[PDB]
Amino acid sequence: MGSAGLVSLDLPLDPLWEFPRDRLVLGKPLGEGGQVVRAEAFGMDPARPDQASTVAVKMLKDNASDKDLADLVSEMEVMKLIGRHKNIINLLGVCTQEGPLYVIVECAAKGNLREFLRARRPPLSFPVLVSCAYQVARGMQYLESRKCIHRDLAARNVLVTEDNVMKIADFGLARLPVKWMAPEALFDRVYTHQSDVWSFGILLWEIFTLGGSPYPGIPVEELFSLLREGHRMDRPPHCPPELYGLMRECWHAAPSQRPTFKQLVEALDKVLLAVSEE
Ligand SMILES: Cc1ccc(C(=O)Nc2ccc(CN3CCN(C)CC3)c(C(F)(F)F)c2)cc1C#Cc1cnc2cccnn12
Repeated sequence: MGSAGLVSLDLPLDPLWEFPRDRLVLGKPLGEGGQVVRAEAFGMDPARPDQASTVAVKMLKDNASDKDLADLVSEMEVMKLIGRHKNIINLLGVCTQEGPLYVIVECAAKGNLREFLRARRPPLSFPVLVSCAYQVARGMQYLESRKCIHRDLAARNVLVTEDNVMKIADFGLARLPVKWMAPEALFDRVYTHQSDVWSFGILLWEIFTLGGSPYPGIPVEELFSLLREGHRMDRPPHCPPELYGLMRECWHAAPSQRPTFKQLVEALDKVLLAVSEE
């Protein structure tokens, strides 16, 4: 029971990824933009065929165009090439043949990182916050090694499992993320790994403000003019200068002066180690 666009595209059966439609029972909605719904999957680990699993399933709406289908097909194929990693949301399967296009991934029980942090504000220990930042750094390092540029790294686009494992995702634009973007991305529309490093800096600031909104008070129209005078966000409350140093390094105007994701993984591991020692 597929749409007119999907029948026209006539996608092939990928034997590594095609999962049976009848072994998937849809449940509660998780997110909207397409839409994400929670589902029960049976035999998603094919060695254990009768074993039940909770998954997340992305799909188009009834009022979706052919361009929206092409984007979801484009999203499907990008996720195949990236590969399995601890800190990327794992593709589990797809449904393409006998109905609407479904893109299946693992369900992160605690939701997105922004709502995770905001929900646990005081009326989250320091090692947990450093672990979050470190894990996102490791995910982005993996992305870069796969020659993959995210373009919209933010707390909303990181998912959190039951065990507080960070899973990098992309849900598209929210219902333009100006406050997360490097100058070259905002102004010249040039996206690189180093432009993702800028956004990681803004994500770090989100984590240690417990899901705070960046540049509070300053409207988006006045932001870019303020950036090229050299102004940046101040050190947030209860944040050491070592972590603030990494943020300011991420916000260097020149991309080459910003740290690499390899360097960010190394620096954050030292902070994780320092907070665990005693
Ligand atoms: C069903 C579903 C389908 C797809 C994706 C998804 O994020 N796909 C994705 C597409 C592209 C990219 C990388 N590109 C970015 C653009 N860029 C230009 C090129 C590189 C990546 C990334 F992880 F690599 F970033 C992921 C997530 C879900 C989810 C879910 C889920 C699970 N639990 C919960 C709980 C609450 C809400 N949602 N949810």
